[PDB]
Amino acid sequence: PGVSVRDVAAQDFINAYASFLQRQGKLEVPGYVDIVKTSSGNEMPPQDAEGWFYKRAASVARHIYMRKQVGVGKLNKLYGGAKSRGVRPYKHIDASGSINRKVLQALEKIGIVEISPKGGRRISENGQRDLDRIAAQTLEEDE
Amino acid sequence: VLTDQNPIQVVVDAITNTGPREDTTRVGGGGAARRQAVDVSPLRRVNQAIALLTIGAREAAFRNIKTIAETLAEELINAAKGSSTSYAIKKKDELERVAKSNR
Amino acid sequence: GRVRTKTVKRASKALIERYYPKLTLDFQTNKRLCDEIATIQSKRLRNKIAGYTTHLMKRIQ
Amino acid sequence: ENVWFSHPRRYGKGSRQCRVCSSHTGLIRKYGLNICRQCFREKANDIGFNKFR
Amino acid sequence: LISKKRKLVADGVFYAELNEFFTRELAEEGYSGVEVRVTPTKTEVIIRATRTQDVLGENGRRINELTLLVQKRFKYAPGTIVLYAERVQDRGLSAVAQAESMKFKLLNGLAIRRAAYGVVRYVMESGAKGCEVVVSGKLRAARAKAMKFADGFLIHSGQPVNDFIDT
Amino acid sequence: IKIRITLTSTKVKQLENVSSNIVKNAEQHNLVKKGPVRLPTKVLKISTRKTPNGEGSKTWETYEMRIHKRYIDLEAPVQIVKRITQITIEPGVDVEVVVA
Amino acid sequence: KKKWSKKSMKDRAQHAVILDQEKYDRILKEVPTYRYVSVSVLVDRLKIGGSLARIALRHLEKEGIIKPISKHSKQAIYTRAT
Amino acid sequence: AVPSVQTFGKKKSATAVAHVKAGKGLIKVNGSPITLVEPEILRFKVYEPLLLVGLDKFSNIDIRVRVTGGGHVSQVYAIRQAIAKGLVAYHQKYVDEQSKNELKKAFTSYDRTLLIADSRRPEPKKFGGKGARSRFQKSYR
Amino acid sequence: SLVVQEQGSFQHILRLLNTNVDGNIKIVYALTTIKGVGRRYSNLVCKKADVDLHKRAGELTQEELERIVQIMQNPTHYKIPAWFLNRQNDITDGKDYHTLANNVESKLRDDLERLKKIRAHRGIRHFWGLRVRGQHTKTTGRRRA
RNA sequence: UUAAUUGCGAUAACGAACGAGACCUUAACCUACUAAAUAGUGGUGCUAGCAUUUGCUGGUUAUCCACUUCUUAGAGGGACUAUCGGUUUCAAGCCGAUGGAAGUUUGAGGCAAUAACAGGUCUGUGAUGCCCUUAGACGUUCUGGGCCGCACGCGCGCUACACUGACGGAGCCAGCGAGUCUAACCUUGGCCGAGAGGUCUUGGUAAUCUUGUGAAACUCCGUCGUGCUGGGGAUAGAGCAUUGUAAUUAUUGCUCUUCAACGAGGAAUUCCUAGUAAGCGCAAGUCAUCAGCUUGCGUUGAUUACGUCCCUGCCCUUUGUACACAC
Repeated sequence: PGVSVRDVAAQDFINAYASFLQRQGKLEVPGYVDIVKTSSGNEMPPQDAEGWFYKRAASVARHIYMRKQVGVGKLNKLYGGAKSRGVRPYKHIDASGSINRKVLQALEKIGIVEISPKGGRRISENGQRDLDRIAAQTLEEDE
Repeated sequence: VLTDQNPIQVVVDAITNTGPREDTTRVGGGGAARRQAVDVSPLRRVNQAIALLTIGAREAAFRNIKTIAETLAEELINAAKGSSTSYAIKKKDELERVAKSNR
Repeated sequence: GRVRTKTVKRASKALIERYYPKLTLDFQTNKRLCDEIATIQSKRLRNKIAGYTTHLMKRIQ
Repeated sequence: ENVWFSHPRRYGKGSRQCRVCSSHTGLIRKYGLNICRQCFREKANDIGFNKFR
Repeated sequence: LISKKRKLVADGVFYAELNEFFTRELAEEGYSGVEVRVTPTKTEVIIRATRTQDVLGENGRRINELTLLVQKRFKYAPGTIVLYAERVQDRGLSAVAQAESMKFKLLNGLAIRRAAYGVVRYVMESGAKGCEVVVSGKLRAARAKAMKFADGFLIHSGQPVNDFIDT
Repeated sequence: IKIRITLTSTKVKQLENVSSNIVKNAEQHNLVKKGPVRLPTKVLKISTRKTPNGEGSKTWETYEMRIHKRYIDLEAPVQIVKRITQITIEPGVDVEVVVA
Repeated sequence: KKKWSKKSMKDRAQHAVILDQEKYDRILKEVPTYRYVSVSVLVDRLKIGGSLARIALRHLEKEGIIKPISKHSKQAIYTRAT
Repeated sequence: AVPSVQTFGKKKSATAVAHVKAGKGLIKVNGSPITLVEPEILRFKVYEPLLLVGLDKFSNIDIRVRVTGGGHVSQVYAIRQAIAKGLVAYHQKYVDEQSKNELKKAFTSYDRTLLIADSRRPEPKKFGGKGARSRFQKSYR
Repeated sequence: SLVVQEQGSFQHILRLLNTNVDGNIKIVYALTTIKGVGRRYSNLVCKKADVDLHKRAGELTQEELERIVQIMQNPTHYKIPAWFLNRQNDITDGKDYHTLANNVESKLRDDLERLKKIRAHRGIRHFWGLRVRGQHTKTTGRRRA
């Protein structure tokens, strides 16, 4: 038919793309996966432990598909959140820049996101076709 | 799932069974205090009935393992069948008895 | 409250003083006619002046 | 001498003064006005600043 | 160079600085107001006053001096700003002129009652619909009391007071 | 040559007729052009206490000023930059001729 | 100073943290009689701690008896499926 | 020149434009199908204009809606208002009144908010309090 | 179903690093009782020890607690970041250390006494009992004596 | 009767003036006008992915064409309670139903009369009378402290006292507003670092670039469990950076660790009638750096009145007074 990444729910697609990233870990595995806190606002490291890197990669790649150009600061602002500064009220805090940098470069190594003009990154031509093929799969898994 | 009738029917009969019919009012006028019983309008009966059910389940869910979902369900079901364990039913008894004594 | 100010009250009576047939028994038709007759600097003011005038046009009937 | 005014006033309230009375404390540096607030009220309707709402 | 928001804030400050300088210097000349007209390269600043002959003064040296005075203050270039001198119309309806005139009468030693009622009579005989002057301070004693001389009617609230009344 | 007439002022009426005069000079002769583009008004707002001292109930103020910006886009050779350059300037509004 | 408030909880009856055998026969023969079952129901009547109902509620849902009438955010409503 | 109409809608500050042209029955918002809302509870609230009258009138139209502004519920209220006005607009350039007038009567017979936008808007904050009516805590002694 | 039975190896209480470690709770949080170990450090120790995070303290094989214990007393040897320690660049030697249950409190007294003996501002205020980080004390810190 | 000495009307009073009202701004409406790559929309070309069967989702300023519904405005329109049915000398008007975007003077503000305080300010003023003072000056300036100092008592505020929760993942939507020239601001993007932050550059004098400010509260998956506990983060110890000539009685930011009171708060008391309260964050002001403050903006959005003078106060009239600095 005409299904695509926009013809799918967010939770199912990200888990499905995480599923089709753990089974063969082609992308990468950074050495400091188990010690990052994802931000200076978050108080605890992610409880996914073994994964959480292809889960972010799945979310980042899906975010790239619907947009044209982003940046590491843009990912930091999007993936950040409120920080409990003790008795002081909450405040928005950007995410960890190194984590999004490693994910973004990792997506470049496989061939799913590459650099774009006017700055920033952009979904890859091989990246667009495989990501769309994911959507054709996750819909028919429930069917 | 529990008490298998139409839940909307259960809601409407519960509020009609926990709405106070008589109530007391301030009449202190001049002299420390003093109560005096009056009646309750149908609109106030519904408003009081809803308020009593909400506060009862909210208080019973305070520092308790039971979630507000089952606490609301238990409060409405018990008030629907007119049992004494309901917070709203007990409160209706208090207001009616107070008004009856100060009649 | 909808109590009309004396400014719109006196002017409306003066309008009917010399213009019986001009102010028709309807509001919209003579609302612009009041503007053509009197120098009114506010659209709101002439709207209320015509409203009282039309109401007075109905009462005299 | 070289000790009269050796202190570096370029990063604080002592580095900025009003163009009318050179008054300290509260000033209006917004849009580069560099005027203190209380005489700004007196000369408000000279710069084009009016009050409708 | 300068953004539009800062540019228009600066020219109003330029107007404020120029107006106060003229008020403090040409106070005895019956100064009323100023219009700051800007045009590319050359700009003209029209000065309104009653004693326009003294405003220019002695062949025009004073007005040339005033042009040279604002020259060095505002950091312009030779021939960029020219000072004009336009006679004030309806001098009886300019509160700035009457306020200065009352100040000189009080400074000279003229009676407050005669001066205050003299100026208000001059105002409405010029074609005004109302005027009001307030004199406050230590008069006739140490304790300060305010005096109010008025005639006619004066609206006090709304848009029209700013549109009509000059204070 | 992409002459653009930029007008900024605080008085809407005086800026309107300047654009009207510029656009009326434009629609004369031939001068195919683009009409007045209505940029959003820049509303400055400085909020200040009314009290010069510190005593008194908290009563704030707001001294606002509106800037109306409209640009006029022309397109013609030198035979109108001998003609458009004749500024129709009223007190207040200003003009900045920008080509390309 | 003075507080004008009470300071006491009750008596914490701490119970199973790891599922045992003598109550494994209990659960398999006692929850299929629950007209309404959820996380809190067997916490009170069956006296089960925190991280055992969620496994037990996942236990029978995947295996047998009770069925997903409405399993959702922070509320797993199941019936006496028969 | 293919058949098409356009509308608009607001809730508090959002906007939603429905370019309802002639199609095979595609209802999409920001490139996603209508079944993917976000509150997942007001999905039937945006499903409303689909189900008051029936799906037969929706079989020859495709409503494409782009939304900007407001909260998640405000976006939902923008979508339902836009598609409801989009349906009448398609009936207000091609189809007869009996199709439209009972369409446009039944929509308001259930709720006026489907076509008529909410007139209430946020009120400006006044000095002396965190909000318009609210004031700071004053005390004596 | 992820249901398993118990045979009797569960111990209701533990004792690591000369302190009481209560069971009945997850291992990542049952190790927070040790004076000088928090939620993040306990998570790091458990992660590198491969102790199946979703495991109660009692339901832990003894061969894994020693591996956890050895990481506690020598974190830098087991690839732990140098920036994940409480005592960094010690004033005595400079090697990155990590104080433990009894070391956390004892080492705290030594540095205050070192501060006190040198007659520094922080040392004297610590002896006095007032704030040492510059907080206001006019309206705060009252119910202390 | 009205929010209103606002009107009907009565009448030794007539004619009037100020205030109120009127007026101005803003928030709402305009598929009617003027328009517009510094805002967009649709279409024609170039081009990508899925299915190819007919399509869907996209990218693309020199690929051009057409339009102004949404985006901004300028000139204007619209709202007067319109009609009907009741109530009223049957007048002012009031109430209910009969259009609307708007029927509590459409909502909210601005402006805001006479008289007065023996109200606040000589520490805003190169506005100030008088007194003190003017060279070991009470002037200016330099260096270091101080305004933060705590036995204690009060007033505004921020965190909470956990399941309508906390934590970890995802979805993840706004508005107001600001921003560098002979300076060094807002900073996009790439690289380095767990982070703070650093680094090489880019865009912007501004609807154009920061920025679609991808904000938070919010929702869906999981972790947890009724546990002074995964609630809560005061109190401290160590380390890493930023701002400055200088940070020591830590400016602030980041990391680890220590994990105290607090289990809904007593006499008493504060604010509030709709997008309002409340919850939530953002911008601006002070600013080299520092928000728990203030001024504005938007997000989610209740219950409860449509009344009273009982308490605390106000306006008019009658009445009484040994009060006049006036209970």
